[PDB]
Amino acid sequence: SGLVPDDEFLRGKRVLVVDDNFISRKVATGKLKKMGVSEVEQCDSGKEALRLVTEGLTQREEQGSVDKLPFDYIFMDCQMPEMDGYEATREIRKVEKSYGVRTPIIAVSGHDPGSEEARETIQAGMDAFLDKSLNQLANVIREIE
Ligand SMILES: [Mg+2]
Repeated sequence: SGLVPDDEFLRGKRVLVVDDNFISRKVATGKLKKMGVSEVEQCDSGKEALRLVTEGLTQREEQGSVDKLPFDYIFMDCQMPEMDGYEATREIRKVEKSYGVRTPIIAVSGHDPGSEEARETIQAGMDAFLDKSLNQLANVIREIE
């Protein structure tokens, strides 16, 4: 848990889980479901998250959707081959400019960040940081809200 400078807890929410590890992804997904999340989407890479976010935002804009964000929260694995979570977050924030929106993006890591990673968390534009146990998932969301 930290911010970056029960079975209905997330009812009504739509979440994207982005993780290169299939078991991690399945574990994040099930924890979110046990919180009453209405919709979890999963993908296995930074480039796929970017695609799903860029399409979802264009769609809702074109349709004049009441909700403009395709996902209420994104859980973004930090270390991934090719496009890591910092780079994906960064590009999503570039894409969101045109729309005047901002999706809550939560960095997920199996260790505490070092100073280089910490610097990246902020420059990428992440809102928060969580350990992969997801023990603090709810406090962080309360904190972001
Ligand atoms: Mg990883």
